[PDB]
Amino acid sequence: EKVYQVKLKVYGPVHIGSGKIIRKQEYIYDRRKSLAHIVDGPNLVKFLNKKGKFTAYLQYLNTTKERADLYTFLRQEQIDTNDWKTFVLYTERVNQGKKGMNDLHLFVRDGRGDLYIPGSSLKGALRTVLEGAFHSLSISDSLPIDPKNLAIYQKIDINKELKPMPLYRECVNVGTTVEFTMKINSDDWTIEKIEKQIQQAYLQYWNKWFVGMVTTPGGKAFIKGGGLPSVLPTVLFLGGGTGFPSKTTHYLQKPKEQAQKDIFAILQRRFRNVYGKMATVPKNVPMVLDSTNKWYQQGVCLLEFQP
Amino acid sequence: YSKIRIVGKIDVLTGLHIGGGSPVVRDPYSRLPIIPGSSIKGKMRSLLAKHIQKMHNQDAPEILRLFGSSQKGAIQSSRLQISDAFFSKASQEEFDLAYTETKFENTISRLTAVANPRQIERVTRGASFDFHIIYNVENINEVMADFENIKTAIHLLENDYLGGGGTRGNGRIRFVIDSIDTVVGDF
Amino acid sequence: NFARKVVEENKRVKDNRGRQEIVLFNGLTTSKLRNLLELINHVYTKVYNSDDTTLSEDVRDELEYLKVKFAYESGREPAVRTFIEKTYVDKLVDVVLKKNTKKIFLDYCKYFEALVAYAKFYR
Amino acid sequence: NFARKVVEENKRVLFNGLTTSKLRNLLELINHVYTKVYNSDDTTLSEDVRDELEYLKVKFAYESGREPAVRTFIEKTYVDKLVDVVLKKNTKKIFLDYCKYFEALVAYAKFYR
RNA sequence: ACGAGAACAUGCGCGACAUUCCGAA
Repeated sequence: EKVYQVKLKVYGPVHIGSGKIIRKQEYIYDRRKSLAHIVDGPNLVKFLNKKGKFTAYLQYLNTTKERADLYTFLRQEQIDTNDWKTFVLYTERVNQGKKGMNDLHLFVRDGRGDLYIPGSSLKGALRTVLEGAFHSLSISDSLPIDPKNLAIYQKIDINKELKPMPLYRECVNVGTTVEFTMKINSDDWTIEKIEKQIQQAYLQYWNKWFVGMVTTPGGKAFIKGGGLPSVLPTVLFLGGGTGFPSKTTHYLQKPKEQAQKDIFAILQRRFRNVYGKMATVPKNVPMVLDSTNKWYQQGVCLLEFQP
Repeated sequence: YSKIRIVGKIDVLTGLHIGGGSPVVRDPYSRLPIIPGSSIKGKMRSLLAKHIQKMHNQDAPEILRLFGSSQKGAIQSSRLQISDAFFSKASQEEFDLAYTETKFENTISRLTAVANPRQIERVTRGASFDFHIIYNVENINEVMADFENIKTAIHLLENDYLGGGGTRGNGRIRFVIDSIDTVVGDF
Repeated sequence: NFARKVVEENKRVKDNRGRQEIVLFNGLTTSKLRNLLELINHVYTKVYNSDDTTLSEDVRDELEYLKVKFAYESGREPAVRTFIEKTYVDKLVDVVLKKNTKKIFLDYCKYFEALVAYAKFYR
Repeated sequence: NFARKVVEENKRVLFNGLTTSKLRNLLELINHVYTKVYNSDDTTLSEDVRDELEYLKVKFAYESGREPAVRTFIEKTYVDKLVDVVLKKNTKKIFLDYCKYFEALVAYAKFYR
């Protein structure tokens, strides 16, 4: 059996959905320094009962049911920040492109409390990028990531022009490396063959779709900001919000100038209220696309293999 | 005829999942997840057979010698008895953090790209199960070789998964052997 | 149980564009309630593991978080708020806290499960 | 009897596609409550047995909601109404008769497969 | 002063042997 150690370098913010979403109640959002400290409910309730303010919290929630921010409540009560750091689970950085924290999708994490990315996401991405019963190619989960690195990145849509969205996806900070152990047999899947397939698929996905963004001024601004690293070469887009065209078997299967039309039809089917109204095929299909000045793209990850 | 007992720990490195009739297998008395001895024995037997047929009773002679054979006219008693691995009390106290967690998989289709979300209950990583195995010395001379095979199987089980969908990051385990002593006999 | 009448009152029928959806409320989605359902699932699994005749203090803290989540869900959608008003889940969690016993908590959990089961059946 | 008649009427696939795997949960609950009643020697169903029968009724409702075949089985066989009758009469003989009716129902359903 | 009187249907014997609730996302 061929065992390979796989290094994933998250050159871009990547957010894997954990199946749950939390509003401002579950975390404190400092707006002056723009930092989000994720907290758990029972410790917050215990501290509030200790200070005799749980009923005040209930009344505040009753008055601000739609928008109840824990940071604003703590500021109103003027209780010690040492207690804030005592009852909090862990702190994280906030990056916005424009705004308060309203609806955060949490990142997938294990039961203990550490964060990681599942191997099922890697399996699905690899299968959907290879096409265009996977029993031999077995992928395990990733090693835990340091919690301080994890942050909340903004989701920005570039319709020939960048525009941040109110939705927040709890992505992973750049420069973080995660590890995988993957077992393959030489009979069915070849490491060189699969990595060459991945890089070739990323290359054609770049040239038939991302070139259209490059020609438009929004893609030029994104390139000027450094969204695409110079290495971008095995590249994956594992997290959510990267976009439909990334690692699409339908793109690969159909020839250019025809695959884009089919992708446009698929997008019309999926988004009837947005893409369904659109009827003409643009130059690029689809047309949609940190505190540091350097820009990054959603889900960009670099692949390293060591057999 | 000597009974040698191998007692140790199986610590899960990923989400352990055995699909009890997506729930996981639990002991009714303690309501804690367990690793059935049948699952472990089947995994080791399959891995060792792959390392070394329609009826599943043909295999290779070492496999029937170790894990038993119901062959017509060649019924061989199983020298390996793999018992249910129960949730460790030390690991339970360490968690006392739920023992099991639910993982969500969108399972998006290819052509229509329509998600069909599903939930799978898997034991959290770092949990431990106390495992107990019995080896019966049917022939004194072969025991060494048998144990060699056993070691190989263990190695394979450490490189492979145990239960659930292991190709997606489930069932990865690690074996820590505490003691191997001849409980019955003079071996 | 007596949840039959509550679910019957809470059950409505929606129609639009020739499609007839049998859902109690517009916002009564299985996941929106399922968040609190899984919170109660964690609570009662902890209760099962503890196997104690009295409601544990840590269970009480997760339960207070459950009340916080109840107010959260009432704020999130008017449908969940009206469902909670009809079912009076707050009164049941209050009695569970006050009498502080495993049997009462189990009865309340069974009643809430009956509510969700009748809601699913009437769908 | 009545079970034979209802199973024959729903035979065409029985009860819109009902199998034993669909019913196994209800069968397990029913036989558990049956054994608990069997161990006790009383003409009236005890309070915990009454609560377990209420739980069995809500399990019937949950299984009807989950599956259409189970739902039409419950509707045609009057099993929930029979559970209500057993609760109202609170007699061990009536509960044993209901258990025998359910067992005959399952036996005939397996027979016509 | 009963076709009667004495006479264990009883001794030995594992419902047991092989079987991953798994592939797929």
